[PDB]
Amino acid sequence: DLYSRYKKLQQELEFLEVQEEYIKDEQKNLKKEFLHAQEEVKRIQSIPLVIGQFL
Amino acid sequence: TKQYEKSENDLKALQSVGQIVGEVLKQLTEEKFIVKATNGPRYVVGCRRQLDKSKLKPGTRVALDMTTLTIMRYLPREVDPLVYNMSHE
Repeated sequence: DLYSRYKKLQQELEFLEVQEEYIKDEQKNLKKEFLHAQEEVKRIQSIPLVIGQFL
Repeated sequence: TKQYEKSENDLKALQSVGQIVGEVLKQLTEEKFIVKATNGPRYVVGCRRQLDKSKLKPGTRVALDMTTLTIMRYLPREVDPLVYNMSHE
């Protein structure tokens, strides 16, 4: 019975071990997607522009 | 004979809309110029690739494009009444 759970418990161990590359690969993509989102806000509005007075 | 068709081809050039004149003020950078139309609004706009170094100027009258508002070619001035003052003798 104790070896039973001993063969059960490494599942979520290894299931969270593959969950390591899960986030790490996901977060770096989204990081590059967030860096791509930095080009977005810097793209807007590009040209042209009009002068205005701050109040 | 064919000079009439030449004037017809000139009408194809007449299809081009006229641009809007403006007075430059100064420049923030090479990519940002401050121009002010005769109507009074000021515009910070980009410029196109066909212009030259003589466009910059210290606040010389220029013409602005109808869309990008970029300067194409600068016209020196225009005056209607001048000719009536030319004829005094």
